[PDB]
Amino acid sequence: SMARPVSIGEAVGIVAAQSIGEPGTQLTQGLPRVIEL
Amino acid sequence: ITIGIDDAVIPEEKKQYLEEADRKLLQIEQAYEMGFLTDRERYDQILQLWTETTEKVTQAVFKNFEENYPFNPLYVMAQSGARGNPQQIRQLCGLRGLMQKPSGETFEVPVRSSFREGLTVLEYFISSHGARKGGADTALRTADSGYLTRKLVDVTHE
Amino acid sequence: MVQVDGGRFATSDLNDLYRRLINRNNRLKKLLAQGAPEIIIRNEKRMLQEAVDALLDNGRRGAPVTNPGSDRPLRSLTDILSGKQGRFRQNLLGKRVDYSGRSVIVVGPQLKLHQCGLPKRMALELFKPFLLKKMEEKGIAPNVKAARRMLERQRDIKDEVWDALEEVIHGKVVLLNRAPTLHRLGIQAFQPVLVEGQSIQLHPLVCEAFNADFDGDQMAVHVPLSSFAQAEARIQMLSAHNLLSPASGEPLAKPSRDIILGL
Amino acid sequence: ARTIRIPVHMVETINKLSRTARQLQQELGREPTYEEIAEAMGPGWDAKRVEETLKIAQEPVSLETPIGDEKDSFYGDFIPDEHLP
Amino acid sequence: SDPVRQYL
Amino acid sequence: AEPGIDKLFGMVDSKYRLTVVVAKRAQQLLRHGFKNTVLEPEERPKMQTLEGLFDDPNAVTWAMKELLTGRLVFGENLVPEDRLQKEMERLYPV
Amino acid sequence: KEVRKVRIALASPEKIRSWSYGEVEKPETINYRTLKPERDGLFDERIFGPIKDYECACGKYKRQRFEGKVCERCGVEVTKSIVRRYRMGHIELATPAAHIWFVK
Amino acid sequence: MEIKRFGRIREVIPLPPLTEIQVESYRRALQADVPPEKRENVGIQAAFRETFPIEELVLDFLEYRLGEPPFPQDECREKDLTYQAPLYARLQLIHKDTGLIKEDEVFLGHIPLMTEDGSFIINGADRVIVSQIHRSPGVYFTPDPARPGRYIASIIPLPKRGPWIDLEVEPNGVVSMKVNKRKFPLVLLLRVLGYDQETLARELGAYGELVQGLMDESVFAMRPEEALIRLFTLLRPGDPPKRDKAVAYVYGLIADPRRYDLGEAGRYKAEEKLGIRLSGRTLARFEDGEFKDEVFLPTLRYLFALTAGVPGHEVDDIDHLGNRRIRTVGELMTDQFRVGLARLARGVRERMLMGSEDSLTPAKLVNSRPLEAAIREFFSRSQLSQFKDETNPLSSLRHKRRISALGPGGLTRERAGFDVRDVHRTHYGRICPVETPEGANIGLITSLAAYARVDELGFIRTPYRRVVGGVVTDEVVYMTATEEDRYTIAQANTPLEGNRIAAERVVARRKGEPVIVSPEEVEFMDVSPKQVFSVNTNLIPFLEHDDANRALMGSNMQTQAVPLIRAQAPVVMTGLEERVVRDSLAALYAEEDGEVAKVDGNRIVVRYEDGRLVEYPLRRFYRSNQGTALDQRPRVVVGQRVRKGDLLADGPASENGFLALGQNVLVAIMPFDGYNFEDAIVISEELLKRDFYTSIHIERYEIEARDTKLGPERITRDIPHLSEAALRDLDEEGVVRIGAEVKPGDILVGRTSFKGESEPTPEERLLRSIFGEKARDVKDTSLRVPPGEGGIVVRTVRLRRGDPGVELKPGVREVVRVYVAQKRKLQVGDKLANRHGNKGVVAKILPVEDMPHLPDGTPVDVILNPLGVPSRMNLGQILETHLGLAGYFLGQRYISPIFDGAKEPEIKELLAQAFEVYFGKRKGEGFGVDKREVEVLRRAEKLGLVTPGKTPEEQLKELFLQGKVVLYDGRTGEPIEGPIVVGQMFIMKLYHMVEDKMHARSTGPYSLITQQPLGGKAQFGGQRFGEMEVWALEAYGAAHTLQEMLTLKSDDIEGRNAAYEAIIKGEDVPEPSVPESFRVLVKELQALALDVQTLDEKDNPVDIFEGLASK
Amino acid sequence: LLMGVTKSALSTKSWLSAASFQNTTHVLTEAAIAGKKDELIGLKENVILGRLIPAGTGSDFVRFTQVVDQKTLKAIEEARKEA
DNA sequence: CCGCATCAGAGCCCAAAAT
DNA sequence: ATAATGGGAGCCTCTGATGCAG
Ligand SMILES: Nc1nc2c(ncn2[C@@H]2O[C@H](COP(=O)(O)OP(=O)(O)OP(=O)(O)O)[C@@H](O)[C@H]2O)c(=O)[nH]1
Ligand SMILES: [Mg+2]
Ligand SMILES: [Mg+2]
Ligand SMILES: [Zn+2]
Repeated sequence: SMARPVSIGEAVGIVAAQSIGEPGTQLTQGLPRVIEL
Repeated sequence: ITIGIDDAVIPEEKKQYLEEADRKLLQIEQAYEMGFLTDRERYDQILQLWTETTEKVTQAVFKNFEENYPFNPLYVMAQSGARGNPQQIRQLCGLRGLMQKPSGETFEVPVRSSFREGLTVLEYFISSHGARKGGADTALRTADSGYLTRKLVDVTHE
Repeated sequence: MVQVDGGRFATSDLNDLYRRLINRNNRLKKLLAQGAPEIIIRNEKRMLQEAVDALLDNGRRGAPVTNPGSDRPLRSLTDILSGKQGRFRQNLLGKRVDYSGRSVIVVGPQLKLHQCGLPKRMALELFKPFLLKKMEEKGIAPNVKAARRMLERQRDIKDEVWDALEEVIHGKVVLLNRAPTLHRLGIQAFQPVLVEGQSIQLHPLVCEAFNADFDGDQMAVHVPLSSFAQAEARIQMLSAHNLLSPASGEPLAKPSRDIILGL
Repeated sequence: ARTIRIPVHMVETINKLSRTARQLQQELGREPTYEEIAEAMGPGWDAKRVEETLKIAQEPVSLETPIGDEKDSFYGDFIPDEHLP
Repeated sequence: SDPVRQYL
Repeated sequence: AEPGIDKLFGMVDSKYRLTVVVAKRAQQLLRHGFKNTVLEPEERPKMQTLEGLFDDPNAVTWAMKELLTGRLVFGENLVPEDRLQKEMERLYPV
Repeated sequence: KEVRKVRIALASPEKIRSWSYGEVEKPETINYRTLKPERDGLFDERIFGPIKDYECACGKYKRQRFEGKVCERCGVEVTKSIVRRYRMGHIELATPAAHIWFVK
Repeated sequence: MEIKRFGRIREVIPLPPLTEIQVESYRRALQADVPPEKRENVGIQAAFRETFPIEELVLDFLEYRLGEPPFPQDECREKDLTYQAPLYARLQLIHKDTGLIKEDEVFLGHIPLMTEDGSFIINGADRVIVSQIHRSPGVYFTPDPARPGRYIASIIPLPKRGPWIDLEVEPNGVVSMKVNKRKFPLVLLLRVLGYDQETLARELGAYGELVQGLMDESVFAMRPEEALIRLFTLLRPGDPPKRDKAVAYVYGLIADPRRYDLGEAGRYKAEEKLGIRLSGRTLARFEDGEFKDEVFLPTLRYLFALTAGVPGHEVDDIDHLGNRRIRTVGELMTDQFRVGLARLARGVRERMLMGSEDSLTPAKLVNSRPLEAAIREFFSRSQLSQFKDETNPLSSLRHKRRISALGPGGLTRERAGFDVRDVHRTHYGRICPVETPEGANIGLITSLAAYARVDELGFIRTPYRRVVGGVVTDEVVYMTATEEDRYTIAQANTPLEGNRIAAERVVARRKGEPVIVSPEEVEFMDVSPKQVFSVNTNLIPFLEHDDANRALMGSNMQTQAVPLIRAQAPVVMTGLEERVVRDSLAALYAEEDGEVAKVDGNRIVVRYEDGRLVEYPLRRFYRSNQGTALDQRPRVVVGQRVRKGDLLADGPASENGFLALGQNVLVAIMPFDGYNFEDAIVISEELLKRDFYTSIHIERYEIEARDTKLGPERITRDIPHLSEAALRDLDEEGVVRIGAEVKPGDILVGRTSFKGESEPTPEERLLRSIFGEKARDVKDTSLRVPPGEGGIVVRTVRLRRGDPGVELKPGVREVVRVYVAQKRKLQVGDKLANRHGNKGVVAKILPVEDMPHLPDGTPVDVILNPLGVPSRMNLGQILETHLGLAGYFLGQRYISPIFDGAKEPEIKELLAQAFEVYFGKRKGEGFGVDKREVEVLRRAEKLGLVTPGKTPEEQLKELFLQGKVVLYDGRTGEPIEGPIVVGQMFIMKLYHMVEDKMHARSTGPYSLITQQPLGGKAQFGGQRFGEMEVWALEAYGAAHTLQEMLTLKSDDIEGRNAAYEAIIKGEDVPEPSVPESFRVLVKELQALALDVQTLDEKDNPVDIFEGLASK
Repeated sequence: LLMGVTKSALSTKSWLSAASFQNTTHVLTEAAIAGKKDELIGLKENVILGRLIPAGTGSDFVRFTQVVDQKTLKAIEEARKEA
């Protein structure tokens, strides 16, 4: 989001999880393939 | 920028493309009742023909816009990315296209009408199955995704 | 065991589960002292186990214990701890909060990217403790207690109180949230601009990150209280400092709809 | 049988009122008033006493009672805590 | 498995 | 955007450390009534009321602005924590 | 001191009793006339604490000058009513019973 | 104005009575107007006949009767009473031992009556019972998913009237039977019916390996009695297999016409499917001492013949609307009635085994408490009994025609998946494909089609016209789905000359599959396009031009239209808006021919031909369930001559008898400076000035004064420590005076309550001593106006105890009700929508001088952004606007039917005629073309809109036929650089209004156990900061903000108290402490006998209870 | 060993994390037998206790950072540079 | 030793919440 | 406080992990 080296302390897993989940809605394999993986 | 009904421009190329599709469709019928092709083969050929005719009419819609009416509102919104995409615009000025049975297999008969021309009650009903199926798909997905995301947060949170 | 409004009593299911247990234990103590046969003592003992079982985890083994003339299984300790409605996922990993509000959102083209429209009536409640202190520092009321008494009746509110509120919120931000919060931008910080009217005004560029429309969406408002919270919000959570997607790295606040159309 | 324990004789009196009203309602083709029950119960009974007896006989209700379709709402959740300042 | 049936 | 936010991110190794420095500085100012500020009378943030111009009450605004000047020193293990408190309350009472 | 760790472990019957402020001997809840808790019942103040802050049940000792005294007449400790959220009771079973979590 | 109707379709029959599914269903169940001897055995009668006689002594049923209601409907609504009739039953006691006969009429309680419009009044609130779709009873055969060449036969009876049966054929070759989830070989049960090896061989055998695979020798080694004991040991282990006990179990489960009920539809479906005729509703009989089979062998016969591939055997599609039936109000209530009757019978058998076998009458033997509770339970807690939707007349009419697959006896919201939610081919003409909820319930709740009716068996039928040869008769046939599949059905719009089919090729359906067919093959024809859609969908003009997903929103939102004081019918209608007002019953009509004698605001008196002077009172400002004002206004004048069925008064949201859900406004389609962004809407201040989109709303407030153990609550004008300013508008008794403006904080009803033992702390005692005022005995509990509410006090109702007609719940002295009304002008945040699914919130109200305007000075009303059209694909609004333009200048309204409508050329003809009025006026008034009109015309020919080389008049008319006009920006005066689409659109103000939704809280009520803020606006709740919100704060790394949410702003008690004190003292908020809901968690784990210990770095315990929990 | 996200989540050292996810009783019974200690390493644990999470302004890297003005650093410094 | 089966676990967020 | 009275009434779908079984 800042297009620059990440700051120590950024809660990165949560950001990873939100990034993967947010598009989930709009997936038409489809989302089942993602879950299979 | 506005939208009137005359802003959905039926391309002249449409009538031509439709006449071409019917002679092709007749040739596939002769090969069925004469036993040249199976029931499986005939249906597969009909869907394929109509897929190509749809694509044909789309390009015609966008060519007619670009060359003869480049500031048309539908065209402008779609091209700039303000709103619209080709498949929605194709349904406004073109044909609606192939619709799906409640199962998953596609109807052989397409909707030749556009929202500007208007559908027939029978065409309208044929289309509803896919509409409903889409809504149910979406409803069960938001739940599946929601659960997925929660699993993901829990595994990476530390 | 609480008396509700009407003088009626409302009570937790645990009390009925304990009462069942207590009775069977007491009867068992009595049957032992009175030297009943082993078949009778055995039935009492097995009933005692089942009563313990319902208290700790009802429905886990055997028929769920129910209140008479209801199909509703009584709510045992396991049910209290676990599930969507359980203690963890309801009161522990998330809570209802003070200093929060909600309204319908409306587009505010005139806003700078870091601003929002906030109904004045909402702002007075959210900052109510701050407004009381400021009403004492200047002079609208003799002390804190009288100031609160004046806001209770809406007609007792004079016009100087609105200017008083403006002084309070200077430089501070509030949090806007629109559910569902799918990624970290479901919440952003804004400097509030007081408005007449009952609607929240949202900046056009952020509608995408929020997936907001004007087809009737509502948003929630939150007030960070401490200097620490306010600092976190203005630096880390401010809309203007988050312009790019943390997912793709691409611009998030970007032209759309009319803006593209005009250019 | 009761979350709030009742003296054995008092339960018996209440049950008498039940039977009585049930008779009274079966002859009258409608619910009796407190006065119709107070008369039917004999001397010592006025309408005021019939009401007080019923107030005592009211059983508490579960805080976990569901409200609505979705099984995601409890009655206890709508009750403020008046004790703590 | 049924406490009444066992007792009967 | 907060004024000169890009330069502020410049001064630190981690964006969250900026927030910590700012927040702590703003608390120092509030407790001591601003009289420990490194700003000068014409640099003081101002707020426009109906009466007229007054000092910006918001200490977080103050703290970021002070930081931009350079007159503040930030780091870890610079001085025992309690000793600072006594020296500041000695220099700038409450 | 500050909390750095949270341990969870099994509780001996001795320890269950180490928590307990009394045995609940009766299924009674509160008295149908007075609406006060029944002695030795699930709400008994002699076990779990006073209903009103620094005030005993029968009202011999009503304020905070005494905190920790246990009234001889009614038996209730004079402390904050908040303790009714904290102090545990216990029931002494005649025959032992298995904890279903460790069975099922 | 003139009304021009388009369309060539002649509809041979009118729409059926729209609430008939409700009215007719309940009338069929009660038969109250039927003389008892003439009652058919159905509904209530059938329920009684089923439960009796009750054997030991025999108590037998004679007949029932229904009394008249104790109180009328208005009275019931007033007093929070149920509208109901007393039910009595004549019973005769017989003695099988003696000969004794005592007969008496016992009172069974009350039964709720349905009103004229098809709804109920239950405890003062109006309610609707929603019909339930479910699987029809019968015998079905579906393919077995596991084995691709085998099948399962399922025998399904009416719900709760028997078990589900499965006839799977196991891999070993023997045919297995599944009952109550337990399996055994079916041959054993066959032996119990008295079947022999010969019968199975001779009947079936034709199937070489299958009939022989069922044969098991060990079972035959025993007569029918021995085989029965053998099976019983399989089903009930540990129960002694006593011969009378085994018979009892098997009889009650299979043959008992009391414990096992196939439907009446089940009987027909079974008889029709298996080609047999059933003597009753049971799977078997007990006759001449043994069991005699009815169903089982034919079901086995059909299964084996199917496995082989014998002609005439098919699998059944379970979503076909022939195998799916509707359970209407009568049936739903009657099922619950049957339950209550069976419980009462339990009491009878138990009372006939106690107190003396002689001195008993029927009145002492019967306790009606179980029956009343079952009926009261259904009508107040069923999930088919819903709060009436009466936002506007269409709301309730639609509510009554809704169909739910949910509820008691149907899917759960979790227990449901695609096959059921789909739109089935058989839905055509029966269930609307459009009107369904969006979201989780999609496809489960639907709406009855307009021409559909439910037959006596519970199947939906739809009308078609017979076609013989090529001639279309006028005879209409209502068909079930199975019967429809037999014929070839032509479309309703297929060309006709006279009564003759005029086309060489017609568009038809055979089993839903579209096919082109010659007129010789045409057996039937659709009655109308209307028959395919619900009532709401049928109200959308130009529906053939709208994408379905948006059409759905159009339907659903008409339900939400708020009644407007100025409400008007749309300028473009479909022709159904007349029928809806009439069937809704909101509007008032004349009984016979006559003359109007009197016309008032409160009443209308009519003198008919009969001479009778019928007086019709009008309902004025009544508050509906949703708080919209139901109010009727007089439409006739003194002396007006009326015929039979002519309109007398308009209901709410009706204008001269046509449905008015909104207003007709002049709209311009164009972006406006970003106030149009993402569906928001810009409106002219002129709308408020002329009170368009203004609606009346009433909220009801209630308070009880009750007896307490501390003394009586009293409703009084004397309230401690309040100034006279604070009481001015209160009457003598403490009630606010009628006709006062009340605002938030104001007292509605004054009330005092006796102070608890909190009898003032010594701190308050010393203060009170200083001012020399005794602390009062009572405290101020007065009812006040909630934040954000208020209006004008229009009514007060006061009910005490000891006043005629009133007794409150025990302990309650008196109840006071205050009705407060408000006139709501449209404002920023209120929500608008049209019939095509364009919906949006009001983002800007411009003064008239900023509004874009026509050259002749008329400003537009609403400015809608065109960006909503192309992605949404709802074009009816565009054609609606154009025809709306013509009608604006020609002064006309239109009826354009769905799918047979106004078409493009015809709209063009009308638009030209309009231009003459818009322009010819100008040329005669002495004005020529404007300078700016030329500038726009320049830009228009660059767009290819007008043909180059024509006069300005010719070019403007060319644009006007495209529905575009020249528009001047009111800010600049300069024209819009292009011609803009402008016309009249029908737009409604929906029920979602900011005034209701705006909410905020600093601190407030907390929950008992958790000490977290309560929820919801009515409780002054806090917002829920949930699991996902915490993630957001976490990803930002805002630790102190998050911690505030977790402590000071919620259940950290020391912290939240301390933080408030700091803000009011101007200090900063303190560092938080342990949240109280964590302490709750710790103690809860201790209650589970688990030791939870907080430890320091030295692994020593930390006490978070600060010594309070340790002895 | 490769395990999916759900099982992986249930296996974390922190018993407060696992029991608040899913399989609450199972997680809690195995934890209680073991006499398990949650070290409060991750986010969910601290969220439940209402602590300052170990990220952002709560990370130990930035948590202890000090601010002092030059007008005070030199003032404090001169008095202490002596005996 | 390998399959089957049986049981027990999960199944989006917020607001309304018309009792 | 004493005729005699003797065995009960009742009802979706996915994936994953543990115990009997050719
Ligand atoms: N989880 C959840 N979210 C919902 C639900 N209903 C509505 N939403 C929200 O509503 C929004 C719908 O946005 P849309 O108008 O369809 O956005 P779009 O993709 O631009 O559609 P168009 O405006 O036609 O282009 C979603 O982004 C969701 O955040 C629901 O039932 N569950
Ligand atoms: Mg939206
Ligand atoms: Mg959108
Ligand atoms: Zn005492």
